[PDB]
Amino acid sequence: KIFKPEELRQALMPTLEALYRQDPESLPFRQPVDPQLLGIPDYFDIVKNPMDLSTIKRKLDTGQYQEPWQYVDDVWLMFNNAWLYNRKTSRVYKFCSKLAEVFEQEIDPVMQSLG
Ligand SMILES: COc1ccc(CCc2nc3cc(-c4c(C)noc4C)ccc3n2CCN2CCOCC2)cc1
Repeated sequence: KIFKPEELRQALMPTLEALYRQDPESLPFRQPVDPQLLGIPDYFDIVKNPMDLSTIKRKLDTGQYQEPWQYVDDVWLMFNNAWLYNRKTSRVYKFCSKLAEVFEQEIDPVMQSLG
């Protein structure tokens, strides 16, 4: 099936909006991890493919996703990066886990309607 950028954006943006609605949970995910301001030079060594809410939002806005599982994969890459890098006791780790809860709840009827 041919997935038009405008179609994917209309159907998938509400699932990302749900993630953005999460306070305090989305706050560290709204913008790309800055290893310079954070003082974590080992970040890009561990995280080969950084992902965040603004990058996923930009990819939807710019027609970078050709098919819906690519969007789902980037949302999971964002979750997997935070769980990989951060300690189990951190805010970011517990916050990531809450975003995973929300995403799972939102994405299912959406993926069921697209194919
Ligand atoms: C609300 O939750 C927090 C969590 C941590 C901190 C300490 C600073 C901080 N520690 C961060 C770690 C990460 C991050 C992700 C996500 N994955 O690996 C690392 C590493 C990302 C951003 C981070 N930041 C800035 C967060 N601010 C929030 C206000 O809006 C602008 C962004 C402050 C607030």
